[PDB]
Amino acid sequence: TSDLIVLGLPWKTTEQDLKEYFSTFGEVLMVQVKKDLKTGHSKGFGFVRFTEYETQVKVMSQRHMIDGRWCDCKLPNS
DNA sequence: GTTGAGCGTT
Repeated sequence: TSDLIVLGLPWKTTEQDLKEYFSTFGEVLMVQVKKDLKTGHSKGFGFVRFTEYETQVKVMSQRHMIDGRWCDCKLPNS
């Protein structure tokens, strides 16, 4: 019921990858990877919204090895 | 063709 920000994302990681990964925990409403609009190069972080809340809690309780690097899913500021 | 803590153009 709330967006989770994802930190530590590898540079090459794309939206659908993040989606693909996070889907293994449950249904994913949306996903975002923040990039420079001019180059498309990832800024290293993203966002994700889950349908179920229990799926959201689970994802925060642990770190995430995404494309070779440990990533953190935290509640965002503002 | 580069980097590595952070906080979201629509």
